[PDB]
Parts: sequence; C-alpha cells; structure tokens
Amino acid sequence: GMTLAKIELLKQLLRDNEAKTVLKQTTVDQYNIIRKFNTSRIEKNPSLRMKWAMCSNFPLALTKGDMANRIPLEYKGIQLKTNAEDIGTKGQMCSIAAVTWWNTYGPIGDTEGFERVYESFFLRKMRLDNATWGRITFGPVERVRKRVLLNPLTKEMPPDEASNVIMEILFPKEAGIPRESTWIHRELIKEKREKLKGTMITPIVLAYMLERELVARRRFLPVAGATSAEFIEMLHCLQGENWRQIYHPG
Amino acid sequence: SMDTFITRNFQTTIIQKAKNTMAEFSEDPELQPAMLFNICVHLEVCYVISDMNFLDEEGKAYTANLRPQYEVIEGMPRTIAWMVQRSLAQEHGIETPKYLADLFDYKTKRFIEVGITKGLADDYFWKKKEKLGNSMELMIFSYNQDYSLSNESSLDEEGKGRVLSRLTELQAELSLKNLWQVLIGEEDVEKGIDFKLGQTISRLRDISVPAGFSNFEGMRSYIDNIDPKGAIERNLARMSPLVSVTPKKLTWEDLRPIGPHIYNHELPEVPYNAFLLMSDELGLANMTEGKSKKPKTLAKECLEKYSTLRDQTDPILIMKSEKANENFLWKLWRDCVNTISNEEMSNELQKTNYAKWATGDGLTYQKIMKEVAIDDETMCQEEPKIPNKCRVAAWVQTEMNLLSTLTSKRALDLPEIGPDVAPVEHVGSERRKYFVNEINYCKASTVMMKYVLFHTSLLNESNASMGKYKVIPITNRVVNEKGESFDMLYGLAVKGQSHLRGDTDVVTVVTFEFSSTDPRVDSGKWPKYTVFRIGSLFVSGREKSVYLYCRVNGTNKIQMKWGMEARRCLLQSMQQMEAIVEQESSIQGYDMTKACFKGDRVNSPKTFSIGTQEGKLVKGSFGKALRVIFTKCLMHYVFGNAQLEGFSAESRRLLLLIQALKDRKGPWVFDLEGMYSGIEECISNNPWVIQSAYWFNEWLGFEKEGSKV
Amino acid sequence: MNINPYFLFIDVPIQAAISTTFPYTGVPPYSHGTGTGYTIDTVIRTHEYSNKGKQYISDVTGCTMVDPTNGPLPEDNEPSAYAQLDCVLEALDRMDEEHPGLFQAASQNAMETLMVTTVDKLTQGRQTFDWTVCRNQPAATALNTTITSFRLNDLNGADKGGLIPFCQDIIDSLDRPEMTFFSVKNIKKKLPAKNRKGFLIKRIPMKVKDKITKVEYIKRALSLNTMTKDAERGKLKRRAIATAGIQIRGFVLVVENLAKNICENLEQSGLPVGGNEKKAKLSNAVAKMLSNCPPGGISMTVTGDNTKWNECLNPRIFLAMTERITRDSPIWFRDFCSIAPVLFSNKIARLGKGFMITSKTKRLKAQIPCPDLFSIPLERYNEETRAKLKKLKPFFNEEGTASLSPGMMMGMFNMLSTVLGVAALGIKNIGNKEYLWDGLQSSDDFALFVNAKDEETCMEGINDFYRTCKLLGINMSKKKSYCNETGMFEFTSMFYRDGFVSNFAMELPSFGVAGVNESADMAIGMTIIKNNMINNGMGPATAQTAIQLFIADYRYTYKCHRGDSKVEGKRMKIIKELWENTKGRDGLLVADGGPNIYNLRNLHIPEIVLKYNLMDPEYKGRLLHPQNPFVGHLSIEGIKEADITKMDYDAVSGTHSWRTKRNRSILNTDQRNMILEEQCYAKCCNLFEACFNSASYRKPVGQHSMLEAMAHRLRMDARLDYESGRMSKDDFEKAMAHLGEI
RNA sequence: ACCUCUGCUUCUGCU
RNA sequence: AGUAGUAACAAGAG
Repeated sequence: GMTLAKIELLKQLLRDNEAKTVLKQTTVDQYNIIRKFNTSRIEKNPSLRMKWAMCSNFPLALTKGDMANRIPLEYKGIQLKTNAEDIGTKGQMCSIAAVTWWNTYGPIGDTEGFERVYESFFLRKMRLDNATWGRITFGPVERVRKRVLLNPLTKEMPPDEASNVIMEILFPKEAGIPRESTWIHRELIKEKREKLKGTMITPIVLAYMLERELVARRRFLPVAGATSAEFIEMLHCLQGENWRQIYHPG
Repeated sequence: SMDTFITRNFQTTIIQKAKNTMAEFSEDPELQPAMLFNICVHLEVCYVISDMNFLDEEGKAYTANLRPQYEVIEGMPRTIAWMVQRSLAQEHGIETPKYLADLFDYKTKRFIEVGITKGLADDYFWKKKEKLGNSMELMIFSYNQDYSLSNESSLDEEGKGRVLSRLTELQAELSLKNLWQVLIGEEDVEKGIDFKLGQTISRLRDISVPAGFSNFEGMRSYIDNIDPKGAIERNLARMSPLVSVTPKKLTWEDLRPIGPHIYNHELPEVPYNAFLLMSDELGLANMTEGKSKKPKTLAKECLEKYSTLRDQTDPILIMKSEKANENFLWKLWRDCVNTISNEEMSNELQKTNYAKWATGDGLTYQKIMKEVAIDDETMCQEEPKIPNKCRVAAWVQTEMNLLSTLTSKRALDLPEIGPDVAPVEHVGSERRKYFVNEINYCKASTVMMKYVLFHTSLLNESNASMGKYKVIPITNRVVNEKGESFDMLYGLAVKGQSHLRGDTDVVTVVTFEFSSTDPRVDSGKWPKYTVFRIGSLFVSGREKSVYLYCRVNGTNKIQMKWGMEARRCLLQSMQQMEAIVEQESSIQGYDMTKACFKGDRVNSPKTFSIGTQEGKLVKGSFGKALRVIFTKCLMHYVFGNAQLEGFSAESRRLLLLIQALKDRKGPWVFDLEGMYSGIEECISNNPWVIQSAYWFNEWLGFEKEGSKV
Repeated sequence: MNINPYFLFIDVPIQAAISTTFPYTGVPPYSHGTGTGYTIDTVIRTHEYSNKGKQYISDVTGCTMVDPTNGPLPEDNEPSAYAQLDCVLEALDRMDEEHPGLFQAASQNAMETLMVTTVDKLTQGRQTFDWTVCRNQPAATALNTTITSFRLNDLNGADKGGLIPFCQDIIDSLDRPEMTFFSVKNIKKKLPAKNRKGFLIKRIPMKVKDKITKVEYIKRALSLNTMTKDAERGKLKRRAIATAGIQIRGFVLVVENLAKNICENLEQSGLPVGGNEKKAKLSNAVAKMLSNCPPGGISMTVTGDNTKWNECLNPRIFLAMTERITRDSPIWFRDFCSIAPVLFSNKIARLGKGFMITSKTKRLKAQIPCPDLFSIPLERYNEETRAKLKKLKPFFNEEGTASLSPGMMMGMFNMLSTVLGVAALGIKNIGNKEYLWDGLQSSDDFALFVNAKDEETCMEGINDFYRTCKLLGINMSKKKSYCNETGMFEFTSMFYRDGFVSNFAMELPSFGVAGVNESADMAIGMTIIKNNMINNGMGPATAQTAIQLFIADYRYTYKCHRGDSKVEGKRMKIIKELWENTKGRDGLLVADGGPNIYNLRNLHIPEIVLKYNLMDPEYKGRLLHPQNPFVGHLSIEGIKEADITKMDYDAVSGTHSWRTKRNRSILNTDQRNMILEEQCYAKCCNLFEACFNSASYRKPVGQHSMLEAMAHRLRMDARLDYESGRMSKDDFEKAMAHLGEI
C-alpha cells in the first residue's frame, strides 16, 4: 500500500494555503485546465531550437528523485548535470552526456514483460523477418487512392469502445458505469490483464500500446493489388507508379 | 412553501448533497421542491440505516471506532460513487452492479437499493426486481409503516423502526402544513438550453447589421421570410461594365523578356555576397589515415606542411574593400595562424583592437527611454535601406559552369545502411552507384560539404562560446579515386561575440580564405573582399599564386541551421532524375539506370539540352543534367532570401503559361503587366535571381523559335 | 559552353519538373523588429476598400465604424467589400436547394457537439491574447486567468463544466459595470542599502487586484493582437497576422464546426479534406466537370487567386450566413452562432510594438509605443510611415489601438469563408447564357471550370463569375490568375497535368531532424521517408540516400557519431567507452554510437524493437529502465504525437525519450510568479494523479471539488487496505486521523 | 568597470 | 564595419 504516504502528502499540501485553495476551488473538470498551466510556450521552430539546444551545456531536465541522484555531478572531467533546477521538473538540469552515462554505467532496470507490452511492434518485425520476396518487375501500375487499414489489429473497435476496454484492463476501479463492451470483450480483457501483470512500465505507456492494437488507423493511400494491412504496412516497398515488388508476408 | 419546510426539517449536509445530485441531472432545486424533498428523504433514510451501526475488530455488529457497518454510496458525486462501488465489488470478489447502489453492507457483502413510496411497498418492490434482478438486496419503505425487504435483508429491527418513525413523522408535519398535496400533485417542467443575450451584446449585435436595417430583429425576420431570387441577376444588370476581368488571349509576342534593367550597363554588376568562396576555393590538402581529428590539430598539420604560406609575414596587398582596414585584417589573420599553430588547446582570440573592429564590437545603439527620445528633436525614424539594383555579372554563369563539372575528389560523408534483402533495395543500391557517384564527384558537392561542416561547427561555437572571439578552421575531408583521404584547409574564420537570443540576431564572422584566383581579373566580383598575395604553389609543373581573400561577414541562427541541412540538395535533384529513370524503365520493362547514364545495347545514352555555345543548343549527358539540378538546388541555399522566394513563386506563373502555349492549350490572361510587375520587383541584388532572369529570357527565346517549327 | 538550367524544360514539361522550381533548400524569410507598419497598412487598406459605405460611431465603444455591405457597387476593378446581402442570400438558397437537409444537419450536429463540449477544449488554441495582462499567452494560461478573474465578478459558469455556461458568462461580463482581475504590477521598493546613500530603488513584480471600467473591458474583449508572420514561403514582402482573445474563441469554434459540417458535404470544397483524400476528391471532380462538357464544345480552367481575400470579406455578411444556415435551429443556438460574427463586426486591432526612432550621430535608439505614436511631429517619422499615420487618424484610438469593423483577420473564419466561395461556384450560370461554370474552393484559393460552345463564350462566363463574386465581397486577382484549356491547372500548390503530379520539394524540409527528441526524431525521420516513397514519388535510390542524409544530420545534431569513430566531444567520450564495453554493438542505438540498421524494408519498425534481441542485457536494462529520470510524467499525446509545419510516430519509451529544459528567460521578467503558480498547480495535479491513476489517460469529470475526490478515494483505499490486511491498525488509525482533519 | 541571471517567453499600464 | 532589407541585430536584464 501507498495509501498512507498519499494521505501524509495531502495533509502536507493543505498546510500551504495556496495549494489548499487550489484543491478547494478547482473542480475535477478543471483539473484538465490547470494540468496544462505552465510558463512554457509552443515552439514554432523545433528543428532550429534542437540544433541550438544540443550545443549548450545542460539542455535536458531530469525528474526529481533518487534515480536522478544516481547520476554523478561529473564524470572524468565532464559536467553531467548542474545544481540548478529546471523550472518545469524542479529537478537538476543535465547534459546529453548524462543520457550516455546512464546507458553505459547506470542502474540495470527490470525489462520483464517488455515483449508482451510492445507485442504489436514485435509482430511487425516477425512479419518482416519471416517474409519471402518475389521478383521485382517494371511496368505501368494503376494506383487508386483508397481508404485502407494501415496497421493490423488485435481486435478492431471504435475509439470509445476501445477506451472503455483499456479502463477495464488498467484502471478498473475508475472505469465508471459498466458497459455492454465489458461483456463482449471479456476474454480480450482477461488475456491482457494476464500479459500485463508484472510490468513496471508506466500505465500510460501501456494504454498507448493497447490503443495501437485496438483503434484502427484507416487513411487514404494510392494502392494497387492487395489492400490487407499486412501488405499496406509494407506498401512503400511493394509498388510505385512504375514498378511492382512481389511480397509474401509472415 | 416547501423550500422553507426542507430547510427546517433536514440537515444542511443532506440538502447540499441533494442539490448537487439534482445539478448532475441538470434540474433546478428552486423550480422543483418536490423532487428536492424526495431526494432529501431518500438520502436521509440511507443515513438513518447507517448512522448508529459499526463493526468491531472481529466483524460483529454493534452500536455506538472508525469502520462503519454501512457504506453510504447515495448522496455523493457519480464518479466518486462509481469509484466506491467498484472498489467494493472488486475487493470483495463480487460482480459490479450495473446500476448505482444506495448502500453496501460490509458484514453481508451485499449492495443495497433503498426505496421510498407513498403507495404499497410490495408494488415498488417488484418494479425494482424487474431491473436489478437480484444483484442487490432491496429495502422498500412507505410513509404509513408499510415496507418490503428482500429475504436476506441486513436490516435489524431497531433500524427499521427509526426509518418508519422518521417517515411517518414527516408525513404528519407535511399534511399539517398542507404541503402533502404539493408532493402528490404532479410537478414537471420542460428543460430548455439556457443562453440569453444581455444588454451590451444585444446592442453590439444591433449595430452589426447591414445598411438598410434598423436593428437585428429586422435582419433576422428579413432573412427568415423573404425570397431573394433574382437578386444576383438584377445587380449585374446595373453594375458598370467597367467592372470586368479584361480577358486577353496570350501569344508568344506578348511574352517580353523579364527584368530588362539587368541588361542596363549603367547599373553596377551584381557582386559576390555568399558566406564562403565556391569555385574560387583552394584547399591545402594533407593526406591522412582517413579518420576524424580536432579541427585545430588538422589546421595545424596542414599549415605545418605548407609552412611557407603559414610563416608569411610580409604579404602584398592586391585589392582593398572600401571600408575595410587591411592592417587590422592582416593582424587578425596572423593572430589566427599563430593561435592555431601554438601548443595550447584553446582556439580563443584575445579581444584586441583589430579583432574588436573586425567583429563589430560595441556597435549596437544604446537604448534610451521614450520620454527622453520624444523630447529629442534629432531622433527620427530611419528611412529603410532597399536592396540595390544590379545588372548581370559574368561570374554567376562561371560558377554554374564550374560547380556543375566533375572532379577527382569526393567529399560526401554518407553513413552506412543495413545490407539489402529485398530486390527493391538491391535496385536502389545499384541506382545509387550511378546517382550518388555522379554528384559526389562534382565540384558543387565538395562546396556543399564545406558549407555544411562549417555551419555545423559555427553554430556550436556560437552557443558554447558566446562571450569569446574564436578562430574556426574551414575544412573538408576528401577522397581521391585511389581511395586516399585528405584533410582540406580552405582557410580560417573568426567568430565574434554571439549572444544570439532572437533567431535573426547576427554573429559577425570574419573569413580568411585561400584562392588561386587573381581578384583583378574580374574585379566587379570582389568589392566586398580585401585580398592579399601571400605565396605560391607548384600545382602541376608551373606555379600558381596563392591569394588570401579577407572579408567581414555575418550570419544568424536560421542561416546556420539551414546550412547544416544543405545535404538535402541531393534529394531534390536525385528524386527528379530517378523519376525519369523509373518512367523509362516502365516503357521497356527493365531497370533503365545504366541505359540512361551510359547507354545500352538497344538504347542511346539519354541526353538533355544543357546550355548554349555561341548561339546554339548544346546537348549533355543524363549525369550532367543531374549535376546541374543539384547545383541549382545548392544555389537556392547559398543565395536564398526573400528576393529568391518571390521571384521563384511569381515567375512560376509565366512558366506554366509558356507550357500552355507549348501544349497548344490557348492560355488566357487578365492583367499581364501586373503579373510581370510581381516578378520584376523581386529582381534587385540577388546574384542567382538576376542570373535566372537572364537564363529565363534566353530560354524563352529558344522556345519562341521552336514554336514555329 | 554556358549552362542554362531552364533548358531542362525543353526536354521535360514544367509540371513534370515542377519540384525544381521550389527553392526549399533555402532559408525562409523572417521579419525583424516591429510589425506595426504592416498592421497599419491592413487597417488602411481594409477601410480603403469600404469607405464608400456607411461611416458611423459605435455608441458602445465610441469607435469609428465603417459598413460596406449593401453599399454602392464598384465602378472599377479595385478590391471591393461592397457585398449585397440579397445576392449572398440567393447564393446560399441555391446551395440549400442543391443540398437538401444539409444546413439543418450541419446546425444539428454543431449544436449537439457544443452541448457535450467542455471548457477545457479552449486549452488547445495555441497563443492567445490575454486581456488581463494585454499580452499573448498560451491558451491554457489565458483561459485560467479569465476563469479565476471571472470569479471576482460573480461569474462562475465555468464551474458547471460545459462550454455553453462559460460562454454565457463571457457575454454577461460585458454588462458588468466594472471588471476586477489579477495582474502583475511593478512596484518600486526603496530597500535599505549598504553603500553611502544607504538606499537602493528596486522594482518588484507582485500580483495585485486591478480593475477597469465597463467600456475599457469591452474594448479589450473585442481586441485582437497583431504581429508579423515569419517563415512564409514564396513572398518578397512581409504581412501582418492577428491573434484572438479568449472571449471569442468559444464562439468561433462552433461557427467553424458548423461550417466544417457543410464543407465536408460540398463537392467543390478542398477543405477540410487533405492529403490523398483531397487528391482523390479533386481528380474525380475534374473528370466530371470535363465529362459534362457539351460535345464539340470547349472546356477551360482558371488557375485562380483571390486578392485582399480577408480585407474585403465582411463580418456582417458572416452574420447573415449563420442566420440563414441556422434557419430551423432553436433560438438559443441561433443566438449563439451570431456572437462571433458580431464580436468581429466590432473588433479592435492592437497595433503592435510601435516604431523605433534613432540618432545615428549619438547612436541611440528608442521604442515609441502605439499610444504615443502621435506624441511626436510626423516630420520625425520617415516618408512612408508619415503617410500611413495620417490615414490612420480617423480610426485611431487614444489608447493606441485602431477600430476595424470591416474585413477579417488573416484566416479566422476559414471554413465559413470557404462556404461563401463555394456559394459563388454554385451559381453556375447567369441569364441562361450558353455556358456553365463550377470548380474547387479552399479559402482564398479557387479553381474555376467553364464549359461553353466556344472559348469566347467561356471568357464571358469567367467575366460573369468575376462580376458575381464582387457582389459577395470576393475579389479575384487579375494579376496572379490565369486561364487555359482544361487539362492542366494549379490549386493549393498541387499541379495537375492530365492528373496530379508529384511535387517532392514541398515536403523536403520535413526530412530533417524534427527536434522532439533523439527517440522520436529517429522514428519521425524514417516515417517521413517511408510516406514520401508512397505519396510523392520518391524512388528507392533517393529513399536510401535519404536514410543516409538523415543519420548524418542526426549524428551531428545529437553528437552521437559511431563508437568506432574518433570524433571528439563530451558525449562522444562516453560513447567510445560504451563501444569498448559492449559485446552486442549491433544492438546499440544510433544515439548511443551504434550502427544504422535501417533500410527500405524496415522503416516502419521502431529502432529499439529492431535491435532488441541484439542488445547486451545490461545495456537494454539501462536503456529501458522503467524509473529512469529522463522520461518523466507523460501524456498519451506526449508519447505518440508531434507537430509538423500533427503526425503520430511509433517509438519505444526509453532514456532517449527525454525533454528539453524550460526556457529560463522568465526568471528575469515580471512574469516570475507564474513559476510558483505553475509549481503549485503541478503539486496538486501530481498528487491527484497518484490518487487517480487513469487521470493521465482519460479526462477526469466532475463539478465537485478536487479535494473532495481525493479525500474520498484515500478514505476508501485505506478502509479496504485495512480489511484486506495491507494496513495495520496503527496505520489505519493514523490514516483516518489525518483524513478526519480534512 | 565588478558580480548575478538570461539565448523563442511576448510589454497596454504600473514608469 | 558587417549582416541584412521596408527593420532589425551588431548583447540584454538586475
């Protein structure tokens, strides 16, 4: 249980009258508003800014916590991070070298269930790895701009229905009033609960991946021949206006 | 007057929760006192059943600890209620009821729905059985002591007593004040959306009407009621014929040359303004293993090889820019050479008097307050400088010729890609051996990489060393046809102060570049440069003089950024020509890459009209055409500004009109001189725009002649 | 032998090589200094095109109002705003008859959307004019300042949650005799010092209760801020753009939503449809408009451009459009749709930073703000500015703004103006003459198709279209428009030549490093290449080359060259160590000095997934550490989505999925306190998310307090924790003791 | 001059 | 000086 810690934090917050009035005057609806309150400003030229930022000493912001503190201040003369804190994260700012240090000498985390979480992406790779390629021919190709399914799905649903399913899988206590969907997809829900049981990956990341394999992406593309998603995902390699490439997916 | 009754009989907590509940169903407490009462009663009965009871540490019911027997789900917000209900269901390993319960019994592990009826309890009991089945226990009460509970109801006798007592007590009080009829007599009002306009907005709307209307009410009824048929036809009948689109059928003779002033010799010929030398460049080559190294170390080793040039302290001034100081510039050059030659790691230059001058130290105006400025009569709004008007310069054609030409060197730094598997990938790799090679060997490509790598390091220095003057070498890594690598040193540059906040903020960059070009041969090209003669080199058999082109220059974060991205010039050119290869491949049924470039057993090498030689068309190879487009795209970056943007966009209209003529599609025009006006105002002092205007006119001439045949 | 690059067009038709006419390897143009000069031009021009209409004074704001609608018809070909209401209504009636049920369906859907729309919808409006501080702010912060300020004036509609009751408060706020609000004030403080004088005068910024009159507030609520547009391609000279305040945003969403529903069902609209769906729709339309050509006739196509598009369109006409479109809707919604046109009809333009004056001799410079624009003899301005300011006077307000009743600001009613454009296209014919027109519309850009018996009759039809559009306030550019026989044309920079051709240069800047982060940019980079292969005719050779170019840009941008290279740098030093330490080097990401694995066949697969089974276990454990300090608190849009000027990308969350530091310039400004304000909100929201784990994924809903929700959740969590044996009596008693105080 | 902060962070008023 | 081009930067703030 983390319950008692939460309560102590809540009591802590209410000592600060500013935070107290916020929690009192702000409706649950209005959480969605104050969540997005910050000094930041939508960057109109990110490509420029990034090339500029990557030339500064400490362009990154760390999460405040113990894991951040495991990164040393410096490493063999290199300043990995600074004592000055980021306005947003309130944690130390750091160099891009800090990322490289972490990936070289940082703590070795647990990746159990990773392949089950990103099962969707690994199935792409498996379809490619096990595919066989036929001939490539040159000649005119008549392409028609059709709406087609870009990615194969576990089970296609409307966005709403999929969202409800994801609530039953990840956040059952907050799922609200039961739906017909909960019953129809009960076997899907059960199976995902099993697969995602041990993972320490953030629930929001899990929600994103569940969304990729439930919510269809149907877009207009110039296509010829098969329009099945296991072909469309490879469409860039299958054909042009002037050529054909035979492809047998795995 | 029930609202008074409700306030006196029910607690404040109960009434608030009941009002909140009505708000969630979007219903007005003040217009529906009956509903407010029923929800108050229902909520209280739930609390009556709960208030007294608790559980001890062994799970046995007693009466008064902090763990009540009942969880009161009714009375709180939906989202919290469902949170509570699902938390309970999940924790106790039971199904979640599809409707929202009123109570939960921790001892019974059962959800409970509570009902209050004026009629028979049995009737109300079985109207709930239809909907809840038996997901919940039922507790139905009535005002006259009647009641119906489910068989395994958790309600103890004493609680049942309090509920019925409280209900009858209320029944008495209501009928005593003649309020029972208000509860019985139907109460129902239709709920419309509430959006109404106050005074100000209504007044603003009244003065937002078109002429011919007194107020908004007038416009609304007018639009709702009248049939405007025939209005368009009527207005066109009285609209002046002077209002017309003035159509003119286009002919070749209507298309005069664009920008005739570029031929006017009374104007100065457009000078060289690029950030670095191009065809006039000269790289001091130094062979290496082929791997990377500190830029200072590279320059140091090149200058050690060419020590006679490095040690030259007594040069010959050949040409001098109008406002340049040749002493300061030379001193700065020596400072650069001496700094790069030394043993130290630092490439920082001292803020000397000659370096302060060259980098524009302290030249920004002082900000004073507006009050002082307003009272100062001498302070005015400057007239804006306009780009000068220039004529064609021969050097732009020369640059295009030389940059399009093949060399023995390759400078591209293209990294690895995973090995091919699909036939398409093999095809792509085989095609690249023609396309990429053709470009990699041409002069333009090496110049590109010089720009790319310099802007890369200049951007970094600009952020990392804002307060320091710094010497940055101008370099390349080059590979000959034998596979031997060389580090190239084209010169040294000095970065000034660079506190670049705004993306257009300028960092002054003083460039010192080597060249074999004598600036006196074509002096119109070099008014911006101060050139020294510093030595000689045995290029082949005979000597060539080595000059040092010195220039105070400048750039910003944006220009540096797009410089780092200039490699994409490859894609724009390669995409265009590969498209043609694919079209050709489609016709004959096989990969036509070799056939296009070099020719085939069954195919002549693809040729393109490439240029002119004393009046006549000259044909060129497929590869030449590729290199010309690549060079063209590189010039777009090097000479890119608003003048080029405007010229390209507006002239593209004439291009598409000329195509319509060539296709015999009978194009029409509505204001040709207006169209020309849009093009010609973009022709000022951009070397590439001016030259493009010249080329446009030349090309237009050939298309006119071809129309006859 | 002299090379001429235009000679390429001798061998290749211009459409087929149109990509080479777009110089998109060059820098786009940026503005420097003030935009006041451009904004004043817009004010002058907009009034110039309408000054033959009715001039009067607003009794609400006291501003100078100009109304061209139902004004005298033009007698020249200059830009005309003199639209005739009856002609607009007739055009809409024709659209209504041509599309039965569409107007009521569009109104129906737009209304029902509004009914379920919440206030937080206004947080995604990008930069927004904030009336409390008279500066542009992020939408969320501007929305927040307005809600909190409204609470000081007995306006609490926002608490109900819906957009309607918040919009009710917005129009009701215009009736308040005074509006009280929070705003930062720079208060001088004389602090005891240590030097001789023993005092130093600082200037401290602290929030304060401020108030303004009813009229002052109305003017701010009607105001739009202005600035110069940057990075706009294909134009020599700069132009002004505007930013709307928070009051009008809610009303504009509904009207554009309404217009969007209509546009989606018009065969002529090239909007909102985009990409391949646009290409398909338009080429189908061209086929039909060509097939209908009478046998032995002539079909022509006008590559169209409208001049002073926004400057001539009038709010009063847009008010007429909503009224006509919402004919069968309930009054409340009809009134709701009328608000945005009304507010625009009474809009006020803030004129920007003002002008800078200087002394070249003394090397001094000073910014003269817009209020003090005339606090100086006009002789001291330059020639062009002097003339502007003279023409500005009749519309100038002493507080430094300008009345601007007529005209629209650049691209505010995009959809609705498209509907007006299509309305003109839908007339088709005048006086039963022997021609028919039709076409394509997309804001200012149009393409007119005309079928007739001969080409002279086609030109008559084009002249009639030109003249018809005048009656709607639509002005066709005669300078930039041209015409030719059907078969080839241009439209929204799409080039048609017996079918739309590729224009690879248009997308070229998107191939670069996007600047989201190392992880995202790799995925974005390969995806762009992949999509251009499919859509924009990029062959395998160019595509493979594009992979190479990107990695090059990627490696230099993020300073992550290969571990076996000898390039130097802070990160590179550690990358080289990682190289030596690692066995499975092919498993190393490019960002970690690893080899590029990408080719054509695997562009669609995330890098970490491609290399996963090649990775050293200790490396992948570090790279994918679930509690790593680099990723931080995510949103489902922050993991998946990115902008392009939105596209989604597939990338595995890892240590490279980091975020840049916050811009720190605010530390030195009078906006300091927003840091504390932010960090306060953040603490409350972070703890809320601890209590409610689904908050990040699905929007929390409720009109009850944030505190109430958290309290009840923690009470239940504790109660069930105790009974399940996860909490001892000691903990449960303390837990309930704490909650008791709350 | 010395020290501190800033490199897209907005300036109507407080001035 | 120079960058640049209808107005700016060539450091700003305390």
